[PDB]
Amino acid sequence: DFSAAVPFLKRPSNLDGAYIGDVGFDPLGFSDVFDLRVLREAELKHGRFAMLAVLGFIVQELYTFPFFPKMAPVDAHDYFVKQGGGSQIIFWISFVELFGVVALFETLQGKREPGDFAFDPLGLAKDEATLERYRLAEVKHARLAMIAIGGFIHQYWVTKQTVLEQLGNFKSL
Amino acid sequence: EDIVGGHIWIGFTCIAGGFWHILTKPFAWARRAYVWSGEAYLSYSLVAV
Amino acid sequence: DRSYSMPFLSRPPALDGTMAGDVGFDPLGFSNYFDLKWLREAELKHGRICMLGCLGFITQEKIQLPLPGFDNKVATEAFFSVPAGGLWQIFFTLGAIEILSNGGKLAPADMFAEGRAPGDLGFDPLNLSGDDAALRRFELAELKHARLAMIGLGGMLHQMLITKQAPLEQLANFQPIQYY
Amino acid sequence: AGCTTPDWFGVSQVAEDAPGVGLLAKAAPEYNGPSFREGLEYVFSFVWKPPILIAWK
Amino acid sequence: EALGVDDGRLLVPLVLIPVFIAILFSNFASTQDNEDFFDTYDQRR
Amino acid sequence: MFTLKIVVYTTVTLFVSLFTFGFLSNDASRNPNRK
Amino acid sequence: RPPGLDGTYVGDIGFDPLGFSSIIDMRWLREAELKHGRVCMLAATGMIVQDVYQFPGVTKSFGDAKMTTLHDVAVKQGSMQQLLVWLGFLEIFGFVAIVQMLQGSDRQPGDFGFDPLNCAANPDALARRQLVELKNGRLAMIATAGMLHHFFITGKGPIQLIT
Amino acid sequence: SASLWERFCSWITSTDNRLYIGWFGVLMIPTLLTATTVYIIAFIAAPPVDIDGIREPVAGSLLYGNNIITGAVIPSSASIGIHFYPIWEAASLDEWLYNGGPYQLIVDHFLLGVCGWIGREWEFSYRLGMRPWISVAFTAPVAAASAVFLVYPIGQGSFSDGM
Ligand code: CLA
Ligand code: CLA
Ligand code: KC2
Ligand code: KC2
Ligand SMILES: CC1=C(C#C/C(C)=C/C=C/C(C)=C/C=C/C=C(C)/C=C/C=C(\C)C#CC2=C(C)C[C@@H](O)CC2(C)C)C(C)(C)C[C@H](O)C1
Ligand SMILES: CC1=C(C#C/C(C)=C/C=C/C(C)=C/C=C/C=C(C)/C=C/C=C(C)/C=C/C2=C(C)CCCC2(C)C)C(C)(C)C[C@H](O)C1
Ligand SMILES: CC1=CCCC(C)(C)[C@H]1/C=C/C(C)=C/C=C/C(C)=C/C=C/C=C(C)/C=C/C=C(C)/C=C/C1=C(C)CCCC1(C)C
Ligand SMILES: CC1=CCCC(C)(C)[C@H]1/C=C/C(C)=C/C=C/C(C)=C/C=C/C=C(C)/C=C/C=C(C)/C=C/C1=C(C)CCCC1(C)C
Ligand SMILES: [Mn+2]
Repeated sequence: DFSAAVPFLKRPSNLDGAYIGDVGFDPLGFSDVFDLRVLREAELKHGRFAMLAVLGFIVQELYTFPFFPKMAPVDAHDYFVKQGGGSQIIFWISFVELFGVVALFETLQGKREPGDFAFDPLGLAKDEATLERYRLAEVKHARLAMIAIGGFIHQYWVTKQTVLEQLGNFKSL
Repeated sequence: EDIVGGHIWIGFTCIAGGFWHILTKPFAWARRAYVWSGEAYLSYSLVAV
Repeated sequence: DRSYSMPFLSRPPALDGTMAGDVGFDPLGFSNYFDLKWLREAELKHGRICMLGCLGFITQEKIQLPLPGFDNKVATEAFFSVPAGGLWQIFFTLGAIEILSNGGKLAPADMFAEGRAPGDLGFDPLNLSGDDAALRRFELAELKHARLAMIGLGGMLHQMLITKQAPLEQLANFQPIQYY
Repeated sequence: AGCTTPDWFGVSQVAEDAPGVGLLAKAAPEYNGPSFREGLEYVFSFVWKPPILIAWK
Repeated sequence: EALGVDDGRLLVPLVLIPVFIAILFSNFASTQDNEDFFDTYDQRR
Repeated sequence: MFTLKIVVYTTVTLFVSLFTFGFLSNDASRNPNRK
Repeated sequence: RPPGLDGTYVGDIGFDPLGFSSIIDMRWLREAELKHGRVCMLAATGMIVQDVYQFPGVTKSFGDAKMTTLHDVAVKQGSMQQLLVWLGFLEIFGFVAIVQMLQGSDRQPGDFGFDPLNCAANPDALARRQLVELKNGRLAMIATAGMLHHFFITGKGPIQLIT
Repeated sequence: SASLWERFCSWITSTDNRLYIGWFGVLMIPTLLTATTVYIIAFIAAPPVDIDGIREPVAGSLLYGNNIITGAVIPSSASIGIHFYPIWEAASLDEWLYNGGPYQLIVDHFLLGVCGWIGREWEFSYRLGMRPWISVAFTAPVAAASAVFLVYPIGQGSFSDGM
């Protein structure tokens, strides 16, 4: 019983400390049923989408462009579904995911770390220690934003108020 | 007028084609497609007439 | 090892540094399953046609022939304004040019049977291929212009279809798409 | 006289080691590989059998 | 009029299809030996 | 009626072209006595 | 020091954050730099002068006019067409000179042989004047850009801001 | 074998098929099948045809009160004459059926099919290495069919005079 995060559940068989953020948290059987590389790739993609979504949820409420009407983010999804901008965003996300398919195929073969697209224009994470610290921060922020975006969306669906609009004048249910 | 013009075109086209066939040899697509014998030429003339 | 175009995807097996315009960009294994000479010939043909098409898109807006029916600013509408007999004459002339250039070898099995290099149709009135480094840089420039012209012709043609306006004409009085 | 002059040759301002410059001009790889029909079948397998779902195994 | 062609679009099948097949025929024609044979018919195929 | 006409023209042109280029493909050589 | 940037060229202080000299021939870069600098010297001088003299008959032709508006009126008049065609005629032989320089010749970037006053007789004077020309040309580029964008924001010439 | 077109030619002129196709069959099979299905559909359910062109239609279909003996595909309307009358040359499908257009369709496709049958008999005789004059024998019923279906309407000036 040495899972190191849940003391009574033991370390999972393939959850060695090779991966960043590996605290042994896998109570249900998922790493023993699916490839860990694919799981890490899916985790990073979900978390990056969630981080961008949380930042967008803040910014769109705080400021919307001179163009487009003043809308809440969910109403924004509906309006851009009916307008055509959502189709453009879906088209370009699908275009990037077309090569993401090949990247995941490589990850299945090897020669590519899960979630590694070699995207680093500003030249950050110089030296390995800084890279490991940034990896840990990235994974933690990814999971936190994965929880937070669902929190934002379900709270808007329940209270009919946006997040910072809800922070003041809470109006408890 | 149409008859005379068409016969002008036919005469000049026949002269040009005659000079062509005098100065040329059948092409590869024509050589492999036709039978080259007297009876074959006779049959071609027969269907034409 | 790596592609250097997409540094997360590794270099394609058939994309060595020998061919011009090779930055390792082949995410889908087209070079693995198709002949590179045929692919390069098709790329160069598409791009040269697109370079001529972009030049025509600009020129026909700028200058028109005084023949009747040849006075359409919009190139897409100019295709249908021009008599169809002339367009078919153009098509037959281009087909004759293609057949003469390839010498009857119009298939990937026989087009490069004699070699002839991909995209080398023997058109070089000025001997600008004498220097090898100059020839390689000219090949890279030709490929870059070909790809840029393909993208630009696609954009100009679709924007002409939407706005019914010639490209330089459409640049002024922009009138976003929802206006039409 | 057909531009057969030692000084007659093209010039480009780009460096010869710029990315995208081929090692040899007019490359003609042999391509001892799959036939055209196999390539067309591969392009069709792009749309009826993509590697999307084999990752979740 | 002409070949029953009262609409210009009718010219598209009448040209593209004969050309395309011809292109296929070209792959045949380039394969065959196109030298003279001096015979009633060419047995080389 | 135009779509039916274009379909018929396409079909007839295809079959006539197949016939014409098939009899151009050295049809005389397709005999059992050919060596 | 940046790669591909040797000290054989005047005005070199090893200033190249972006490797333009590593992907483009330095002869072409120096020729382009000198041409841009000379064009900018002439342009800045003209933009300053056009706020003062305006020539005898230009006033009733173009009205008042200024900078971009002056370009817009002059392209409609015909002066811009004449200047464009004649400078293009000159730039044809400029292109020939650039091609011959890249092919290998005694020519150097910016050496058009235009020394009517024989000011290049002293070699050290010419060596100093090359750096003088480079720095005044770079200053002229910066100044012409400044005048253009100041006219964009306010619609005033270089002297209307001073006076 | 050598090329795709060569493989297609080998399959077309193959003697291993249950029914020989050949190049003449390439034209014969579509025309004969089209004429056959159109004839069956017309014999079963065609509307009555104004053969005499004086607005009194004549029924020849099974669904309109005919048996096998009395059923027929009525010749084209006398107003049509020997004008080419395809489906696309009629204002409506009802108008095409009313003027005896299916008769022209069946007759033309059947004549093309029997010409293809003559050629295909010759073609398979050549493929088998036998003598080719069975098609010469078959020309006689083809001649009779063309005389009663095409030549007589041409001489009389109307497809309504055809059998
Ligand atoms: C009695 C006259 C006669 C004869 C027997 C020939 C015989 C020949 N010629 Mg020559 N020729 C002639 C007149 C003649 N020619 C004339 C007058 C011209 C000038 C135009 C030519 C120009 C000419 C050229 C340029 C070529 C030949 C070639 C050939 C050979 C193959 C032809 C072939 O396959 O036809 C092919 C037939 C067709 C593809 C059909 C075309 C029909 C056109 C489109 C008109 C259609 C009219 C109508 C709608 C359909 C017919 C209706 C009918 C009832 C009248 C063959 C040895 C070829 C060869 O190998 O020689 C080097 C070749 O390249 N001929
Ligand atoms: C008599 C006319 C004629 C003839 C015989 C030829 C003969 C030839 N041409 Mg063509 N050509 C002609 C006229 C002609 N040309 C004209 C007038 C033009 C316009 C200026 C072209 C433009 C052209 C191009 C652009 C290309 C050729 C090519 C070829 C060669 C291969 C032919 C082949 O296999 O294609 C048979 C026909 C096909 C295979 C069908 C075309 C394929 C479709 C259009 C691709 C569609 C892709 C799709 C839209 C993208 C997917 C989108 C995604 C969202 C799913 C051959 C020598 C090709 C070549 O040399 O390859 C190396 C080539 O790339 N030609
Ligand atoms: C570069 C491709 C090309 C070539 C190689 C080429 C060669 C020849 C030759 C052989 C040497 C002759 C004899 C010839 C004759 C005519 N051509 Mg020409 N021609 C070419 C291109 C075009 C276009 C684009 C048009 C055109 C026209 C005409 C008309 C006018 C008919 C009329 O008077 O109405 C006539 C008589 C126009 C057209 O047919 O309009 C209905 C028109 O748009 N052509 N053409
Ligand atoms: C070489 C020095 C010089 C230059 C570089 C130059 C450039 C331009 C441009 C260039 C953009 C325009 C557009 C322009 C226009 C006119 N010039 Mg001018 N011009 C120059 C010199 C002279 C002289 C010596 C005279 C003169 C005149 C006129 C008149 C007359 C009718 C009018 O006033 O309505 C008009 C329209 C005459 C005059 O009557 O001046 C009041 C006259 O004597 N210019 N001028
Ligand atoms: C080979 C050969 C030789 C030769 C030669 C030749 C004939 C050379 C000719 C070369 C040509 C004509 C190249 C043309 C390229 C055109 C391009 C790249 C257009 C791009 C358009 C774009 C990017 C766009 C756009 C647009 C979009 C999309 C929408 C708009 O809202 C905006 C905008 C307008 C910007 C010669 C004889 C010299 C010598 C030799 O011995 C052999
Ligand atoms: C459908 C719809 C759309 C949509 C949409 C979208 C994006 C829907 C997505 C909703 C999401 C992402 C919900 C997330 C739920 C996550 C939960 C409950 C986990 C919490 C964490 C826990 C419990 C942690 C527990 C833990 C803690 C620390 C301690 C114990 C251990 C541990 C287990 C780790 C639109 C908006 C586009 C509009 C359209 O018209 C329709
Ligand atoms: C290639 C090929 C295919 C496969 C089979 C094959 C055997 C291997 C071969 C077959 C080849 C075949 C079957 C080739 C046969 C092809 C044929 C039959 C060609 C007919 C040509 C007739 C023309 C152009 C008429 C011109 C009349 C004019 C100008 C009249 C003018 C008139 C005048 C004088 C008087 C006034 C009226 C007007 C109208 C004005
Ligand atoms: C209708 C009509 C008009 C006239 C009559 C007609 C002739 C019969 C007919 C014409 C029909 C014709 C000729 C129609 C021709 C239509 C054409 C040419 C369509 C081409 C579109 C090009 C595209 C979408 C390329 C996009 C490039 C991208 C996304 C680049 C991506 C990039 C890559 C991968 C690299 C990384 C960076 C980024 C930027 C991300
Ligand atoms: Mn009668």
